[PDB]
Amino acid sequence: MSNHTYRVTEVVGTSPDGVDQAVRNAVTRASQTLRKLDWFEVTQVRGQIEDGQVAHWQVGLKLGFRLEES
Amino acid sequence: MSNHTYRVTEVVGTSPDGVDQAVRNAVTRASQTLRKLDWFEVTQVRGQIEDGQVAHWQVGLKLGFRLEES
Amino acid sequence: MSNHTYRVTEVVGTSPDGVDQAVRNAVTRASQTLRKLDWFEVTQVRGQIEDGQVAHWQVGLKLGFRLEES
Amino acid sequence: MSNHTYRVTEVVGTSPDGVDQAVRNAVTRASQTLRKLDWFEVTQVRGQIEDGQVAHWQVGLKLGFRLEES
Amino acid sequence: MSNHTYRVTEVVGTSPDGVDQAVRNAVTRASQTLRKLDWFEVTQVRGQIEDGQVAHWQVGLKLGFRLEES
Amino acid sequence: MSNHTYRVTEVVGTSPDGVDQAVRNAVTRASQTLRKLDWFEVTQVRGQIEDGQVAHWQVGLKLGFRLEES
Amino acid sequence: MSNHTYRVTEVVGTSPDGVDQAVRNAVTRASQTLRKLDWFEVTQVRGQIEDGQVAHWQVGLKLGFRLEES
Amino acid sequence: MSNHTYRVTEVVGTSPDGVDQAVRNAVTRASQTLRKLDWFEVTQVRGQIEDGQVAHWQVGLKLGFRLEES
Amino acid sequence: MSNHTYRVTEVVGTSPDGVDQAVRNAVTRASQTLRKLDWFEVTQVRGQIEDGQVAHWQVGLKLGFRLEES
Amino acid sequence: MSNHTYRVTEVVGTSPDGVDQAVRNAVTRASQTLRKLDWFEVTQVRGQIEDGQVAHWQVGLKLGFRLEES
Amino acid sequence: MSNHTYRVTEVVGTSPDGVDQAVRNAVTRASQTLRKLDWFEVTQVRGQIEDGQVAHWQVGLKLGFRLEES
Amino acid sequence: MSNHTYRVTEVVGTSPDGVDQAVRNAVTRASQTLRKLDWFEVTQVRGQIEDGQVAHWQVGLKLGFRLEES
Ligand SMILES: CC(C)(COP(=O)(O)OP(=O)(O)OC[C@H]1O[C@@H](n2cnc3c(N)ncnc32)[C@H](O)[C@@H]1OP(=O)(O)O)[C@@H](O)C(=O)NCCC(=O)NCCS
Ligand SMILES: CC(C)(COP(=O)(O)OP(=O)(O)OC[C@H]1O[C@@H](n2cnc3c(N)ncnc32)[C@H](O)[C@@H]1OP(=O)(O)O)[C@@H](O)C(=O)NCCC(=O)NCCS
Ligand SMILES: CC(C)(COP(=O)(O)OP(=O)(O)OC[C@H]1O[C@@H](n2cnc3c(N)ncnc32)[C@H](O)[C@@H]1OP(=O)(O)O)[C@@H](O)C(=O)NCCC(=O)NCCS
Ligand SMILES: CC(C)(COP(=O)(O)OP(=O)(O)OC[C@H]1O[C@@H](n2cnc3c(N)ncnc32)[C@H](O)[C@@H]1OP(=O)(O)O)[C@@H](O)C(=O)NCCC(=O)NCCS
Ligand SMILES: CC(C)(COP(=O)(O)OP(=O)(O)OC[C@H]1O[C@@H](n2cnc3c(N)ncnc32)[C@H](O)[C@@H]1OP(=O)(O)O)[C@@H](O)C(=O)NCCC(=O)NCCS
Ligand SMILES: CC(C)(COP(=O)(O)OP(=O)(O)OC[C@H]1O[C@@H](n2cnc3c(N)ncnc32)[C@H](O)[C@@H]1OP(=O)(O)O)[C@@H](O)C(=O)NCCC(=O)NCCS
Ligand SMILES: CC(C)(COP(=O)(O)OP(=O)(O)OC[C@H]1O[C@@H](n2cnc3c(N)ncnc32)[C@H](O)[C@@H]1OP(=O)(O)O)[C@@H](O)C(=O)NCCC(=O)NCCS
Ligand SMILES: CC(C)(COP(=O)(O)OP(=O)(O)OC[C@H]1O[C@@H](n2cnc3c(N)ncnc32)[C@H](O)[C@@H]1OP(=O)(O)O)[C@@H](O)C(=O)NCCC(=O)NCCS
Ligand SMILES: CC(C)(COP(=O)(O)OP(=O)(O)OC[C@H]1O[C@@H](n2cnc3c(N)ncnc32)[C@H](O)[C@@H]1OP(=O)(O)O)[C@@H](O)C(=O)NCCC(=O)NCCS
Ligand SMILES: CC(C)(COP(=O)(O)OP(=O)(O)OC[C@H]1O[C@@H](n2cnc3c(N)ncnc32)[C@H](O)[C@@H]1OP(=O)(O)O)[C@@H](O)C(=O)NCCC(=O)NCCS
Ligand SMILES: CC(C)(COP(=O)(O)OP(=O)(O)OC[C@H]1O[C@@H](n2cnc3c(N)ncnc32)[C@H](O)[C@@H]1OP(=O)(O)O)[C@@H](O)C(=O)NCCC(=O)NCCS
Ligand SMILES: CC(C)(COP(=O)(O)OP(=O)(O)OC[C@H]1O[C@@H](n2cnc3c(N)ncnc32)[C@H](O)[C@@H]1OP(=O)(O)O)[C@@H](O)C(=O)NCCC(=O)NCCS
Ligand SMILES: Cc1cc2nc3c(=O)[nH]c(=O)nc-3n(C[C@H](O)[C@H](O)[C@H](O)COP(=O)(O)O)c2cc1C
Ligand SMILES: Cc1cc2nc3c(=O)[nH]c(=O)nc-3n(C[C@H](O)[C@H](O)[C@H](O)COP(=O)(O)O)c2cc1C
Ligand SMILES: [Cl-]
Ligand SMILES: [Cl-]
Repeated sequence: MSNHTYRVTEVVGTSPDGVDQAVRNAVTRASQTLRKLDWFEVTQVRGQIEDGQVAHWQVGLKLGFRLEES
Repeated sequence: MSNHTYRVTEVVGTSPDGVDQAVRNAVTRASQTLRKLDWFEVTQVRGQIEDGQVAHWQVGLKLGFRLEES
Repeated sequence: MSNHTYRVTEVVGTSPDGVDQAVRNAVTRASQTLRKLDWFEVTQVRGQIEDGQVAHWQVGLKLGFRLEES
Repeated sequence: MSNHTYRVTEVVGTSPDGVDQAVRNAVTRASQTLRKLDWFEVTQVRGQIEDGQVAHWQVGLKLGFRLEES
Repeated sequence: MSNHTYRVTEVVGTSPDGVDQAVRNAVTRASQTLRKLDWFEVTQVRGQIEDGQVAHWQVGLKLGFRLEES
Repeated sequence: MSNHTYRVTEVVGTSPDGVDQAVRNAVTRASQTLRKLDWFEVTQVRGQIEDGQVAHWQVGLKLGFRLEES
Repeated sequence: MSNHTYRVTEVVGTSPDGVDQAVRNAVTRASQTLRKLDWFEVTQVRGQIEDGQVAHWQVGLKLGFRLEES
Repeated sequence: MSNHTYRVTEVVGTSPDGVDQAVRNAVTRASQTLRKLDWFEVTQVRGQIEDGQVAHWQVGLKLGFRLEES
Repeated sequence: MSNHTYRVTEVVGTSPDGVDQAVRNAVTRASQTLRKLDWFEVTQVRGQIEDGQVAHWQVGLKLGFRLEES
Repeated sequence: MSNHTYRVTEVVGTSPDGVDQAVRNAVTRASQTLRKLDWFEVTQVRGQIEDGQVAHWQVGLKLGFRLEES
Repeated sequence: MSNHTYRVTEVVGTSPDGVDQAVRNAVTRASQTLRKLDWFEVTQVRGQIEDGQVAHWQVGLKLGFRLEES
Repeated sequence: MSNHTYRVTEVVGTSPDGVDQAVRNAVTRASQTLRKLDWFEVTQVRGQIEDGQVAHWQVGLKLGFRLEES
């Protein structure tokens, strides 16, 4: 949008219950400090296995947010 | 399968509730007009953020379907 | 970790209900024969369509597990 | 947006004057037959050379447009 | 070429005898409905195995063809 | 250069007139807050279409800048 | 298919006569020890040159086969 | 074309005014020593920043040219 | 780990003596300002040549660190 | 092999009869001017279509050859 | 080489002292159980950070080894 | 820099002692015939294994050097 610069910061979102909740936990955490959060893009789905089970879903994400002027 | 040509058309499927339902909404929509839908392949998971929440899951997909003869 | 070699074997996990359960079914199956399962990485989400519905979610995965000494 | 399916069709746009005009010529041509054109994504910049000059800029593009119901 | 838009549609071509014949079967099938077929690009070689033999070569392809005016 | 750490932050630059001006708008905006801006790398060209025209060029970019000591 | 895990093992198939025969030699060799061989995917075509001729076609392949229960 | 070998040499073209002129400067320079220049392909767009401005556009390119017989 | 968000910031580490020391110089520099540094991932190895020698090893890196609550 | 530098030059090999013969025509042509040709790697398979048939197979290739001392 | 099948198994090699020693530790470990080890290919360099230092270099690797007949 | 064309030639550098020395051996060899060598970029790390040891490190590299006028 009109001469807007967008910052695309990278995070890994995490949850013991799935891919989707891992993305929601990062979006939630990101919205506490960041404004004008517009789009995400999944970069990777990974995760920790413990006792032959998935202990944490780790979803990498790019968060696009609109830059406020300096 | 025996001299079958397959067409691989690209779509983005969408849902307010998750990645999986976004893929089901596109498969559903695709099956209304297309026949011999055989396989999908996820090309990207993206999505819109509004008010620091995920408003829509946008899952890119290739849909492989068997071409009927001309 | 200290001079540990890790083996990264590739599998496709499958489920009729979603991406997440497809990853859990492979992790479960892998843990029956393999020890020291540490991390997974999703390589692809694909799937079979039958009657314009998703019949199986097929999630490709790398499974990292720690190699026991020979 | 709310349960919208998007179709992502691929084209190469062309112009004797540059990359940007090549993208505008395809968007123009695409808008003559297609409705609800929303976003493009550049897939490749290529081009023909003739007499040691660039004769045509060929910009590959994905065009995302919203699917009307069937 | 001069302000020509090109459409790049994706297909999988198939044959029981090899990669090359799989590409020829798709080009043949594509030429029955499509005009101004100019170039192809191989996107993937895959295939079905049955009884420890290759039953079908499946060669993915992009077909570039020149768009006639609307 | 001699034991310099460089930070590579990601932005999307935007303009209604083209790819180049979209990169200049981000470089300009980045230089208002950042010092020792050294190189950029284009990660993607995308853009919004409105009324069958390109409304904004969106050029993704990595900005390499030299880190001042902490 | 219904909660089946698939193992995707990687091999390079080889032949002095071509790409296709190199894939057939690996599929043949793989079927001597492995059961439920379902699909292959070409990862790379490489090869040795000797005396300005191609001495061996080396085709990389992923072999997907269905895992029997443990 | 009929048993023609093509050589694909890689260059970075440069200009203080944009992406397009950077590609034209390389094509020009390449045509002074090379014959049968047929196609280019952009491999990357990068560039130097000086005083918070873009000092040079650096466009990577593959140049395809037809090989004359030895 | 349990609902932890991880930030994945990108840097280029530099050294006149090698790839490894270039990664150590960035990790060192990063640890002066950042806490809960957990993993790195090499994105690229590049470098400057001066007088036909390698003057600096430039190793790109993603640094994963655990986000403290806001 | 012991402190040998290898040069990896890129070519497109061409044939009206297939992928394999296209690779043989380039290897043949390359061996007329180049010595110590060791390995090739296929970078892409493309081709021209004329009258709904494949007129030329165009196989991209990297040719690795051992550098003689200067 | 003459109708040889090669198996390409994936491992992560580890060392507290660098990238190279991490590759040597995996090659060593692999040679204790595997015969006809021919080539490796680095797939990734990653690593653990502890107390703002690199605790382990983790180098991913493909190991190509020649398959003995079944 | 001001209307400079840069040539990006590809080589594999080799050493029995490591990745770094393999890059230094190629840079050294390249500087005997080439002038204005400016930057390298690692394209891959591979290597030969003999007797369960690494016999040669093979580091692929792009060498960017400034083109002198024709
Ligand atoms: C929020 C944000 C976009 C603001 O960007 P900005 O407009 O450049 O503003 P900043 O406040 O970062 O200003 C630049 C700062 O870096 C400093 N700086 C500038 N150039 C520098 C250099 N070469 N080396 C070191 N520091 C430098 C400035 O002095 C200033 O610091 P100061 O406030 O201590 O003086 C940016 O801080 C950011 O991208 N944050 C990431 C947030 C994130 O990813 N959160 C994840 C939540 S899940
Ligand atoms: C269904 C489909 C496979 C049929 O393919 P097909 O066998 O080639 O049949 P088509 O009906 O497209 O025939 C080609 C048409 O394009 C025209 N055509 C052929 N060459 C052309 C060219 N160079 N320029 C312009 N038009 C051309 C033909 O004249 C014909 O149009 P007409 O019916 O108006 O005469 C194809 O239409 C398709 O791929 N659709 C995409 C569906 C999709 O992705 N849906 C998403 C749902 S989620
Ligand atoms: C478990 C595992 C890591 C053990 O690795 P290892 O330490 O090398 O031990 P192995 O038992 O495989 O030993 C090597 C075997 O291959 C043989 N071998 C060695 N080199 C060989 C060659 N060039 N050609 C053929 N066979 C060879 C050895 O003789 C031995 O076989 P044997 O027991 O019949 O004598 C390995 O078997 C593995 O990676 N398995 C994959 C498991 C998997 O992916 N499961 C999926 C569950 S979802
Ligand atoms: C516009 C578009 C999205 C409409 O998609 P849709 O909702 O699926 O509707 P369509 O009419 O295309 O598809 C149904 C048609 O395909 C046919 N079809 C369905 N399944 C089929 C199969 N397996 N094999 C062959 N044909 C099939 C149907 O019979 C029907 O043909 P008909 O119209 O002759 O009855 C689709 O045509 C499209 O993607 N077009 C591409 C536009 C483009 O790229 N333009 C470029 C401008 S620069
Ligand atoms: C041939 C082709 C290029 C023609 O493209 P075109 O110039 O855009 O012409 P179309 O006939 O597709 O026109 C657009 C159609 O989609 C409709 N349409 C346009 N925008 C739409 C939207 N947002 N949602 C749904 N439908 C839409 C139009 O109403 C029109 O349908 P109609 O014929 O029922 O009126 C296109 O049909 C195509 O790409 N086909 C694929 C062919 C193929 O892959 N064949 C495989 C052979 S192996
Ligand atoms: C400028 C920049 C390089 C400075 O980096 P730096 O040397 O690490 O300095 P910072 O000021 O970021 O210091 C780290 C801060 O994060 C905090 N921090 C450190 N580790 C942390 C963790 N694990 N969790 C949460 N916060 C943490 C520190 O407490 C400090 O915050 P404070 O200022 O409230 O004390 C950095 O701010 C940056 O990369 N900014 C992005 C600029 C940008 O992209 N601008 C876009 C312009 S278009
Ligand atoms: C066939 C195959 C799928 C069977 O997988 P599986 O169900 O996991 O069963 P396996 O017997 O291989 O794995 C268990 C073995 O690994 C061992 N193992 C388990 N975890 C381990 C670890 N962390 N470290 C070392 N060894 C381990 C077990 O002790 C057992 O060894 P044993 O048989 O000596 O008791 C698997 O062997 C495989 O992937 N083979 C590759 C086949 C191939 O690539 N063929 C090429 C032909 S061209
Ligand atoms: C133009 C070109 C295709 C000619 O290719 P060719 O038909 O192989 O002809 P060449 O003249 O290169 O012949 C091979 C040369 O390398 C030598 N050579 C062959 N094998 C060799 C080896 N293994 N080690 C070292 N030298 C070798 C030959 O002896 C001969 O050199 P000579 O002329 O000193 O005897 C080639 O020079 C080229 O690709 N140049 C790049 C042009 C370029 O990128 N320009 C940039 C403009 S912006
Ligand atoms: C440390 C870090 C994770 C903290 O993230 P955080 O929890 O989001 O907290 P921050 O303080 O950075 O972000 C909020 C700031 O950005 C601002 N901000 C939020 N949304 C914004 C927007 N849309 N536009 C501009 N600024 C915005 C806030 O106003 C606040 O600025 P303030 O501190 O001046 O009030 C983050 O600063 C970071 O990623 N730093 C990079 C460190 C790095 O790369 N170091 C390299 C060492 S080698
Ligand atoms: C064969 C080859 C490896 C020889 O490499 P080499 O050892 O560097 O030897 P060269 O003869 O190229 O020596 C460098 C030449 O470039 C010149 N040169 C060096 N640096 C330069 C610069 N920065 N700008 C312009 N020219 C430069 C030298 O002056 C010399 O030219 P000259 O012989 O006119 O004096 C090289 O010519 C090559 O890679 N050719 C490609 C072959 C090919 O792809 N063939 C296709 C067959 S299908
Ligand atoms: C060594 C190796 C190449 C031998 O391959 P091979 O020639 O296929 O021989 P295998 O011994 O694996 O034979 C296949 C086994 O899997 C079984 N099998 C075959 N198809 C199967 C299927 N669909 N499901 C489950 N098991 C199957 C066979 O019954 C046989 O098991 P058995 O020994 O209990 O009878 C193979 O074991 C391998 O790739 N190992 C990995 C070694 C490795 O990565 N080591 C790391 C060192 S760092
Ligand atoms: C050094 C270099 C940049 C010079 O580039 P240049 O300015 O184009 O100069 P060249 O000398 O290559 O001139 C082009 C040559 O190819 C010939 N040529 C031009 N077009 C041609 C075509 N289509 N087919 C065949 N030959 C052609 C010219 O006739 C001339 O050869 P000649 O000297 O025998 O007359 C180029 O030789 C090069 O890139 N070399 C690679 C060096 C390298 O990789 N070294 C490795 C060191 S580790
Ligand atoms: C691998 C390959 C890629 C090509 N890519 C393009 C391209 O992107 N744009 C284009 O106009 N022509 C392309 N061509 C066609 C050539 O530009 C050229 O017109 C054709 O090879 C005939 O040239 P010749 O007469 O020199 O053989 C390509 C050809 C080959 C073999
Ligand atoms: C980077 C690299 C890649 C290679 N790839 C292959 C390959 O794909 N197939 C092959 O048979 N040999 C390959 N080789 C081995 C070479 O073909 C050759 O036999 C070896 O370098 C010895 O050659 P020399 O005696 O000319 O040094 C490769 C070597 C290197 C350094
Ligand atoms: Cl025609
Ligand atoms: Cl400055």
